Amino acid sequence: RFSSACIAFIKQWQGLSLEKYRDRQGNWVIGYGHMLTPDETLTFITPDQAEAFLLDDLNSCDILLQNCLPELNDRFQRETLIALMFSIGHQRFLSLI
Amino acid sequence: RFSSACIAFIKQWQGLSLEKYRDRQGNWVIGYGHMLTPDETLTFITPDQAEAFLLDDLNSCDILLQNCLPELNDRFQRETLIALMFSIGHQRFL
Amino acid sequence: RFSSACIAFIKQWQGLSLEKYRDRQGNWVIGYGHMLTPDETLTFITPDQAEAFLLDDLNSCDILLQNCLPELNDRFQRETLIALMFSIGHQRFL
Amino acid sequence: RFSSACIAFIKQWQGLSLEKYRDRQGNWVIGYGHMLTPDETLTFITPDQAEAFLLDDLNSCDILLQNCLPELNDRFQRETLIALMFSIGHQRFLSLI
Repeated sequence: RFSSACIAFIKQWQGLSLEKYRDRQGNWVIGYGHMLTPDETLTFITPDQAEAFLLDDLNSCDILLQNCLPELNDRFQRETLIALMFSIGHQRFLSLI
Repeated sequence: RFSSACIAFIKQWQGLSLEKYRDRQGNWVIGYGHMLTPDETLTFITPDQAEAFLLDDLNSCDILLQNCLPELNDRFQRETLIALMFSIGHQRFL
Repeated sequence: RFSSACIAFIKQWQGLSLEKYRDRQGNWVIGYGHMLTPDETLTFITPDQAEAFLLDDLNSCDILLQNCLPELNDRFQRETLIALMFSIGHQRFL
Repeated sequence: RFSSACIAFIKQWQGLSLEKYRDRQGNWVIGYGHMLTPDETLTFITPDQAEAFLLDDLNSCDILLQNCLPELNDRFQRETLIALMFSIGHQRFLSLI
């Protein structure tokens, strides 16, 4: 349901991690910045599992946005708001090439 | 939950209707831009009820931020995101 | 200046008109939602001219961020702010 | 020209400094997060001077926003975008009471 361009834009900037890591706040993260639930036992995932978690995270935020902005029907503005929150809400790491 | 200044900023611009009205995009709205649900059968409310609907609506935006920005610990940025979304997501009155 | 993915995201949604048209709020627009100035006398442009106007319009948003977020060194956040502002600030085509 | 409520909202959260300081990037800042120009010689300012710099910063961003969002006429959305940029664009400091 998200545009392929919105998904490519987030993947232009969000790195992929196939192994889980602790972020600055000590929470476990994996894939494209996916925060794991408290009981999750996995350490590694596949690229397809990471893609599914990214779609899960984007669609969850879309459903909850709908409920904050009930009259907002412009899908462009929904996607840009979601990409904005994704960029503010996820810690990324510096890369010197 | 929200600062009095954040709430006042939203009321400076949103504007109150104690009677329901059909806004520019065809939805029934009341209070401070609150979109009516089919279980909300009142077409006239008190200012206290208008404020309570506003806090529900801001809480809906807070739920979004708690789930999609779970590590945001900057209350100013939280509040500015909520005000921005309220301004884009609700239509103006008059 | 802007990533190809950021540009593609804006083109996925904005939509191209090689002919000028009066948008929903009454302004003359052309290309990818580019608002005409009185010195822009063409009413028909090439796709290359449409892309050049888009890069001017994104540069106007970049000038805003360079002056009002001068310490922002997160290109992703820069680009998401630019796309959000483009989506709120330009009307859709069809 | 900005609403008193927009100005009070930014002052609810942005602290006032009457003396200049170096931010994380080594730039000089004073007042309500006002970045000083390269040649400025002042070290201290008054609260009225800080207020004028805040209005200067808000109105500069308004003029440049106008030029990025030429069709945006809703003053509420202009003010919220400006407050958002102000909160993202300025470093603030932790206060334990």
